[PDB]
Amino acid sequence: DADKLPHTKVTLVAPPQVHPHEQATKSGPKVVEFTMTIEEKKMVIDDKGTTLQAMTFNGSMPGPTLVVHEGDYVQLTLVNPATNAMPHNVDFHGATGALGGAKLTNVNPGEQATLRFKADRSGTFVYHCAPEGMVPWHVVSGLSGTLMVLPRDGLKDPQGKPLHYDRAYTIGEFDLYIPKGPDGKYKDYATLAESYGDTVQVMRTLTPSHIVFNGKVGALTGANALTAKVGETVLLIHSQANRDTRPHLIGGHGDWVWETGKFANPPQRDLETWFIRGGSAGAALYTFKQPGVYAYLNHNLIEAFELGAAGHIKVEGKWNDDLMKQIKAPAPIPR
Amino acid sequence: DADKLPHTKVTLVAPPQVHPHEQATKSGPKVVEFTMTIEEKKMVIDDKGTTLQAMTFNGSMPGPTLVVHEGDYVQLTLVNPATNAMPHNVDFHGATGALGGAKLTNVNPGEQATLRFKADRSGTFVYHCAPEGMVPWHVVSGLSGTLMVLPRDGLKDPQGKPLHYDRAYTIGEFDLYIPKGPDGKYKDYATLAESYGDTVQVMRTLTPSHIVFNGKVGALTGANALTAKVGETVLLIHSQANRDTRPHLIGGHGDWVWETGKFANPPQRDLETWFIRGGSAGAALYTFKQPGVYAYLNHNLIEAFELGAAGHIKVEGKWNDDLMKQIKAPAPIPR
Amino acid sequence: DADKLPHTKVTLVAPPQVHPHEQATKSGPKVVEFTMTIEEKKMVIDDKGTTLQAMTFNGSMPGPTLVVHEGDYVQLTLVNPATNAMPHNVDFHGATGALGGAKLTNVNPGEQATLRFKADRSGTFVYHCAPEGMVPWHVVSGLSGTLMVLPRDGLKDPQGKPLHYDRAYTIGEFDLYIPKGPDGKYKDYATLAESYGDTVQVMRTLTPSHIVFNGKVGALTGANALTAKVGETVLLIHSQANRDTRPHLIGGHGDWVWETGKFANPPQRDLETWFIRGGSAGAALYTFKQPGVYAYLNHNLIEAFELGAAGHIKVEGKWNDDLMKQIKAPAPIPR
Ligand SMILES: [Cl-]
Ligand SMILES: [Cu+2]
Ligand SMILES: [Cu+2]
Ligand SMILES: [Cu+2]
Ligand SMILES: [Cu+2]
Ligand SMILES: [Cu+2]
Ligand SMILES: [Cu+2]
Repeated sequence: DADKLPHTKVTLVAPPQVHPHEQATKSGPKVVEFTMTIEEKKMVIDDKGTTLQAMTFNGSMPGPTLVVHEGDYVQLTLVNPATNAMPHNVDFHGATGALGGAKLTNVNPGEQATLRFKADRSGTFVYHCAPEGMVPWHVVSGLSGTLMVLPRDGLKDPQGKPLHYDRAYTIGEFDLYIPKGPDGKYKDYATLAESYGDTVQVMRTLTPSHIVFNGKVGALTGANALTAKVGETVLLIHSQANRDTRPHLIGGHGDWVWETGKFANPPQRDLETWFIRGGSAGAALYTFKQPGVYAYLNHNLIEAFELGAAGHIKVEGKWNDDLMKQIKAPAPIPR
Repeated sequence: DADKLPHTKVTLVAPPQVHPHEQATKSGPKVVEFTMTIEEKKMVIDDKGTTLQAMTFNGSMPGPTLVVHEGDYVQLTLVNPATNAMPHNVDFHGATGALGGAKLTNVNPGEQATLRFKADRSGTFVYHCAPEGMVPWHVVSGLSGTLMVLPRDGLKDPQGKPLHYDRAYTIGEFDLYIPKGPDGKYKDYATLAESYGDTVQVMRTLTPSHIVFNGKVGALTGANALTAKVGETVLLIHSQANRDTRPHLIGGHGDWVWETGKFANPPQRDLETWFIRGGSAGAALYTFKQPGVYAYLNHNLIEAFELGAAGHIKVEGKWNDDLMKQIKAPAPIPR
Repeated sequence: DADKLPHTKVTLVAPPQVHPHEQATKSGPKVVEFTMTIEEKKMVIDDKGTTLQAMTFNGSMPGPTLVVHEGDYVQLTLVNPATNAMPHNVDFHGATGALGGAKLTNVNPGEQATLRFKADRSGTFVYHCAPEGMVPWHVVSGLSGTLMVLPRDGLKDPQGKPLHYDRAYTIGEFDLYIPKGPDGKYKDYATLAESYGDTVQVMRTLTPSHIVFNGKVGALTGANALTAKVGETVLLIHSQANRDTRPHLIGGHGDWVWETGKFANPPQRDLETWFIRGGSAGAALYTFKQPGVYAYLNHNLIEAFELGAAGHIKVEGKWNDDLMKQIKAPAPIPR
């Protein structure tokens, strides 16, 4: 009986960070309380000033990552403030019944609701808005995130050996369908509702105009690059709520990867490129061995470099000549 | 010697049902006899009244599912009635040699042929028409289905434990390429051959006009929804002969999934969304824990909700408040 | 210390062949020396006479397959001849650091460089050119190939039983983006640079004009078909540096498949169709049981038969009636 379990509130943090949590824990099942607030906003998505009429959990794309342990209950209050124009709900892929909770969380602007569900399966799971009659529009406008359900004893390799990360990062990849006018330029809409019909038309062609990590071209670059050091293990959580992606770390690997995202299954090792099915989240472990600026990207290189599905990881530390060495620098072809 | 083995005739049933069969059997290898008849027919594929000049096994999309056990021989009589326009054949992915049997089953209208092959590998396999020079057209027009080859001792989890289902369902997903006229309306053809050049032109764009389960938009909805109850285990067989898909059960999971469809390989557990490669069939087991109407869909949500790749499962039984509970119904935000 | 290890030179061979190598070896780690030369060239890619302003490793698409053993070092000299227009480099997915080696191998026309890296992870790995600001263009123009890093003890099934092949074949699949003029005909460029802006425009649509094995429509057909015999085991290495593919052997199977291409992971068996993620190479074993001409293809059948992603394997030997038999040849339906 979940009603008689300990109840704890967790404060969420903005992507690419994940809120503080234990991996292995000695503690028993708890009801973990989260709150999220829908924010509809116009967002600049590229270095030309192209805007999206966006819909977000907590003002960000992706929504924040919620972390519990297997056997815990997730208890979410979803707030849809009167400042919004559309109704919303939430469908958790980690939950069982009522369309993921969508049937029980239909909130019109000015309303809120509270859902509890048992997180009885370990893994990274997508959550997204799913209002009947307009599911794809709400999802592609930015309403998705990840729930991570860790095993109580933490992550394990195929032989049951413990795997540990020093930092988790969360990347949400968003296929965007921005309409154009007769002049060939991207439309700019005064309101969210004005964007609807044209956006649906672009959606039906199945060709995204942009594909971005975390809400914009270059979101995870420059001052906002991910960071690490040699010897550090990172967990990279990657969600795509609508479309397939194929993550790749340039100069690195996926040491252990759950590409389907489910921790009771044995991970795969040494992956160059992995595969996140549209409507899922996956996770990769990597321990950095070389310093430098890595690219983390969708390995359809057109989608990465032309459409925006790429970020950076800046890594400090000592170069290893055993792993890689320049034997002869670029120089004239000998006579 | 396959000639001296027992012979049995099996009567096929229309999708989404699968003909009665044993899972684990004490029986030895048999030659199992099936007959199918190719039916070319004009089919209404959506609610606007759009038609496809279709090609079907037994008048349905997908063709019926054929079930045998590993070690059995499949003996199919393929009939191409005098009233059809085109030559046809059959290519079984479960078979070895002669292009899956296509080379041995070249039937013009007014002809029939009988092929035997050994089903020596367990799994769900695509079969489809493959007439020389005309393969993609015949496949996308509806000519595919599934052969399920069960292990003699039935399905097993990764640790060798027996897995039973109470009901198998078969879903065939079809990417359609319907031409449009200068007015931007879908073309309606008097004959199959009239539709050919225009369809190839759409196919080459690699963008489907429609993507449907079992022959039309909403085919597995309303009175034709799949049904189950709480406590029942269903096997969901999903085929896609031409294009990738990513099945998802909203409010449910894949308890045990063979996404590549081959039963000698350990399945994966707890999947939110799985992946069927174009040119293959996969299988998922799920045991229902909550009542209600579920959606079963391709989790590219545009393909599901805009293009038609979605169905329903109507489930009876008792709601489980432990697995999911509405703690606070949608209500005003406290001022 | 890698500098003190034995050094050997390897002579590469043109695809679809792979240079002579041991599977299991008693040899210890070695620095294995290769040299490749970038060749920019206009290439005829289809029957209609359509050309590509192509960029190639050693004049071929794909580049040749480099084969080492786990724990070896790869030492590549990359030559960019004085007669080329563009700067180049190489990114090995099998390497660790400096963007797969791309940062250390920036060669302008007239220059060369030598890179060493430890091949410490077994599997088939993509390598490709990756010049700053120009990555997708160079890759889709033909600059990719495979590095195969074999385990020292050769290939193993999931139970650890040895798996041996008689011949390895290497297939590179290339999605091409050829611009058209206002007349709807494919453009023919005098220079590589003239093709640039137009190609980027086609790339952004994400719709290939052609998808080819090994550099052109029908490259592995006719006199250039792959060959084999009944009882022979082949390894089929399949690489795709930019886009997903789904390999299928018509009338055959993947007996043991590493679809993510990493040999430390258990392979899967009996696959009808497998999946190569864009940005990876995979590998499949098959032992032939039937004679005949097989088709090896991308099982998006439009991409195979309309766009070019198909080849042939011609197989000699004795027909096996136990596996497949024509019981009744095509004949009039009985009246
Ligand atoms: Cl030929
Ligand atoms: Cu919403
Ligand atoms: Cu969903
Ligand atoms: Cu046909
Ligand atoms: Cu096929
Ligand atoms: Cu280059
Ligand atoms: Cu790469």
